[PDB]
Amino acid sequence: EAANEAGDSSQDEAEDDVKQITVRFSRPESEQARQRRVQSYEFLQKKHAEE
Amino acid sequence: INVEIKKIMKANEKVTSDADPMWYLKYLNIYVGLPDVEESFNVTRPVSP
Amino acid sequence: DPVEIENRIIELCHQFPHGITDQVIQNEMPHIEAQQRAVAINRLLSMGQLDLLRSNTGLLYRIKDSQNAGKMKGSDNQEKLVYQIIEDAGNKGIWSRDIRYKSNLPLTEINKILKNLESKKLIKAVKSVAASKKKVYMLYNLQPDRSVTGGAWYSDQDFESEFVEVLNQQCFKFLQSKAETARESKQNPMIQRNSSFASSHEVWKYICELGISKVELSMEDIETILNTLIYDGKVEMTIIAAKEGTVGSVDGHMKLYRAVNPIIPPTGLVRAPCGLCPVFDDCHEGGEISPSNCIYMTEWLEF
Ligand code: SF4
Repeated sequence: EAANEAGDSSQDEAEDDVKQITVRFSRPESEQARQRRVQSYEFLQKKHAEE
Repeated sequence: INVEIKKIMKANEKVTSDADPMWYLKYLNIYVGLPDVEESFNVTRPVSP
Repeated sequence: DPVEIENRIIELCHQFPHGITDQVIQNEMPHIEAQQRAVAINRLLSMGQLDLLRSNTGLLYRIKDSQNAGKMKGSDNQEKLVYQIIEDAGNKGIWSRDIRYKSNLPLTEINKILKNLESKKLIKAVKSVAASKKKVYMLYNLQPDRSVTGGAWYSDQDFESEFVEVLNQQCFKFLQSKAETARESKQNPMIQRNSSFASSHEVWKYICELGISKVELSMEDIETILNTLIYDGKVEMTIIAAKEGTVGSVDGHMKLYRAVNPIIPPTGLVRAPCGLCPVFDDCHEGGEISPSNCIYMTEWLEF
């Protein structure tokens, strides 16, 4: 579908989609939110996949 | 008054604010004591029902 | 040794502050396979000493800004973890409360950091002209945006009504004089209308010659003033086709302004007090507010 979106025009101009430096603040996470992330399914699945 | 209140306090024993970490208020033990009256100026006195 | 590869890439990033491509690393260190270079880059990103740029030439790796330091008291990590979104906001600035929410830190934490950063000339705090609430913070080198602060009209967070009034008066007088001269010329209606027309660049040059105020007025500033005069119903603008000339502002188009008379005199409705009465809704035949005892007609007939 992304390819189809890009295929609207037969020739696509070289996009000036330079990835602006969106280096995000490593926000100090509230301990409640850190516990929520630890208990999140994605975190457990990533930990399983680490092995 | 002999068991449940201690369980409730243990559930909420530590309270702290997000602002200024390393500051906390920790409950250790809770007592209800004997019935008393606050009529006496900053002094308690045993009172019958 | 991957540690040696990481150190060499760090040295290369030091040599090129603008960032290095994979080609530069490969040319500098040719005996190392591409997989080892990719692993080293990934580790360097994992510990956060590098940032990735996507340019039209490909991927660039740049060292994270740590040498540029304004708040070294405490930790360099939080110093850069404030300067980072300070730079991200950039020319538009950022309010202190917004900074606190973006850095997820208490007010005192960011307070000390902001004072220290301003001490080492890393961030400049300017007063928000658009909504005078809090002081926005920008990079010291970055030029402040004319929208978020400053502007030829705003002087110390104050709109200049006198300045815009004088600008309107002078521009309208110039346009009216030009139209009067064009009418008196009576050489030919086409030439009369064309000479009555005044270019935005021409009136801007005339205003600069007048030099009423010290602040430099750009061409689009006078264009906005003339647009306000248009909205006042006193001047008329037409966009004509001119490929290039002394103006050269809009591609193939130039805006010509001429003072124009109003369509009609004031209507008959406003010549009666009831047409201008503010309590017209409450006016009634028999009541407190009645035309028989109306004060407005009393003053109007007495006058
Ligand atoms: S009669 Fe007097 S109050 Fe009523 S609309 Fe006319 S001016 Fe206004």
